[PDB]
Amino acid sequence: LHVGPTTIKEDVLVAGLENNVGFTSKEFVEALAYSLKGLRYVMGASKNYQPLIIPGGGTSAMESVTSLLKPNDKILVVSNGVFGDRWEQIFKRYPVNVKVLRPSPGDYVKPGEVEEEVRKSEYKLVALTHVETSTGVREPVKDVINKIRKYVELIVVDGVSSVGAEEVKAEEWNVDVYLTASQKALGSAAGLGLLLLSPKALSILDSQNSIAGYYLDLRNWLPVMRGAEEGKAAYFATPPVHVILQLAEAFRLIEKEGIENRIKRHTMVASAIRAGLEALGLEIVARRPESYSNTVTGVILKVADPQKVLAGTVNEGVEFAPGVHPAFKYFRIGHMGWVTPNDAIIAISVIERTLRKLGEPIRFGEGVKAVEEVLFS
Amino acid sequence: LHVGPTTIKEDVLVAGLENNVGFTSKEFVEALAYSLKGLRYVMGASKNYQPLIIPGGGTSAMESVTSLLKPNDKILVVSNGVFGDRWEQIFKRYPVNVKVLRPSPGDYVKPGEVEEEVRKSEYKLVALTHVETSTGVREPVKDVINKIRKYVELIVVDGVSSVGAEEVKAEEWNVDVYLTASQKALGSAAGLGLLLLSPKALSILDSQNSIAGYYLDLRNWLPVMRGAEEGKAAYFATPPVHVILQLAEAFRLIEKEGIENRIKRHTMVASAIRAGLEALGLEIVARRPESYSNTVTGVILKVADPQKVLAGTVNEGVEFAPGVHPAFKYFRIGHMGWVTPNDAIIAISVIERTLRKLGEPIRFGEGVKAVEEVLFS
Ligand SMILES: *Cc1c(COP(=O)(O)O)cnc(C)c1O
Ligand SMILES: *Cc1c(COP(=O)(O)O)cnc(C)c1O
Repeated sequence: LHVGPTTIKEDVLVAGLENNVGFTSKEFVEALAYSLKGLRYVMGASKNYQPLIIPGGGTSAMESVTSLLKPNDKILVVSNGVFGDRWEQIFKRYPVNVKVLRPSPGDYVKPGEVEEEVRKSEYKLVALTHVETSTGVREPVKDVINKIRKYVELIVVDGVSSVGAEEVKAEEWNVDVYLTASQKALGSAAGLGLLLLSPKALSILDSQNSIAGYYLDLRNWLPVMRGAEEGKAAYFATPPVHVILQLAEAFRLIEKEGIENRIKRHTMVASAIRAGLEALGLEIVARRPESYSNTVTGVILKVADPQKVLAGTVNEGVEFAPGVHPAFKYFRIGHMGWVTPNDAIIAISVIERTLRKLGEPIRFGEGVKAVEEVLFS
Repeated sequence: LHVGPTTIKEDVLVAGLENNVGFTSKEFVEALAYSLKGLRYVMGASKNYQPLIIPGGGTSAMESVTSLLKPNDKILVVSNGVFGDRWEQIFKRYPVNVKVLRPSPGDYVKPGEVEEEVRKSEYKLVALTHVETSTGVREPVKDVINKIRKYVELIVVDGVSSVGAEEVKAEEWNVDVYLTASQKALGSAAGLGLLLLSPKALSILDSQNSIAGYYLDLRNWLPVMRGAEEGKAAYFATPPVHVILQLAEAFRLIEKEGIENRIKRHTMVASAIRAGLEALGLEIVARRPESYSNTVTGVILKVADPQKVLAGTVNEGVEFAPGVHPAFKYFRIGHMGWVTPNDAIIAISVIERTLRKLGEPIRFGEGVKAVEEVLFS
């Protein structure tokens, strides 16, 4: 159970075995069109919102937002950790003005604090992170946007670790760019960044110049996306053909389960794992319980070394992820994509026996029952 | 037989079925390290030259060359067609000065003509296209560089349609960036750009700032590549994990065949197809025979409509590519990757019976024997 689930459904991987398929083939065009619709479905938007699928991943999707910007534009980044900070690292490469709001480690920036800033100063674009993967902290995006919508021209949300697992309502919340990647809660193969654009965002692409480069200017990919939905092949640059076939199959499986059911499963599994961690007497990295993400949980270690924990759990049946925040000593549990109640049982079981052998103060024999209790309901 | 072979060896595709693999997994690191070595092998360079594998394709690799540039730098593009012109389209997005040399349609810029230009004006960077896919014309890279090396700081070669099929000697010819993509003559799945950098190029990355963006700044990927070759996992941004597994398998097959043998096979197959076209009384797009590429041949049609030819060949057993040059009426044959002598026989057979039904003036009964004659030796 890692950041970037390493286990992909077999149906999804097998979908990439289709041969004699290139970017002009009707099989590809159909898979692209289907994925584009699937993006609207998981982000909750009507045909008024424009999906785009581009090469790379969450980072190339984030940088592609420069397609909506002009020199000297003012940007406010609301950063809860590493991947909030990535917006700033990206925008440092561009002729734009950036201000960043940050909270105390492992906490989150309150809607009122964002409201105060956007009311004081004029901002073209506000960047949010739905789930900050470094800390497992979920920002209350609906509440933030409710406060700020009328003060700012554009709102972008990095949903790389939220889309397909947390409630996302891109149209209803009036988001201008909601973006994700193929390999996280969508549970498909890596190599694609995914974006959903509002009418207002689309009008910028269609009517204005921008500070974008070439490969990541969303204007260059738009004819390919519009084309696909009209059943037409187009060429800008060669896309990851087989990765997109795999993506269409992931979306077929997501629609089959149903997005509401998928969200509920993530909520149940995450609450169950958290229950187990608490019953073990382990502390969660996320400071505020209302922001406990349903995809990532950081697990503070008071005595044991997190590397030893990572090495010891793999030889016991589960792979987790390391902690990457100077303020905490921790490891992370990724619980996203196709994660099941049974995975929750195994994760806590493995955590218990690994921490036992490494001398972390825990309450033995309590983890799994706590998990079972939640799943029992 | 299309631009971007649509048929991928089964061994290569199957390699992408490996599950429970992420960017930190030893299986991935090993596949990345192996592909990096494979790049040195097919481009003919010692360990002094630094390989990098990045997301996207030939276009993202091309744009990543901005990592070596500074504002107001002077660039000379030697463009024989569409993909030479792409260098200009990319560089239009950056604060650089660009001059383009072009030849007559279907011709190529002679080493002496590039020499004259680089002596008259001082250029930081010269961009070449090894094989121009739009016309099937191969630029004499060695000869060009022999003339210009002493007059220019940096030389980059787009080998997207040459690497793994044409002789490439990146170190011996003293190229600073030689680049390609995963899906052309390497015959692997799409989604990766590949670069090989000289020590001089590497010193620029290590010691200077640049005009690059974020995702395509080669400085950001360098720690991941150096890491891999030391057997260490690193993270900049998530790479196309399974596409890279497929790439390592392609490289295993290429080393098994041997690169010299692979080049010889392309030479034989291409000469055979050309012999068959000539014997049919068909004219090749490439104006100068010394530049007939071994990966792409353009086929001029005097009477028949190229679209009809494309539609008619697919329902006869082969898919070709359309012509994309305002100066010619033609279709293209892609003959690269895993192409065999038998594919050459089939291609000419299919061309003969398709052109017959469409009223193109040809010499019937002569194509296949001409092909067989060349293979005969
Ligand atoms: C992993 C991640 C990213 C970066 O995505 P890549 O696909 O690795 O470029 C961006 N934002 C968040 C929240 C992430 O978790
Ligand atoms: C196809 C091609 C490119 C572009 O590569 P992508 O993978 O499509 O970005 C660049 N140069 C040449 C010569 C090509 O044939």
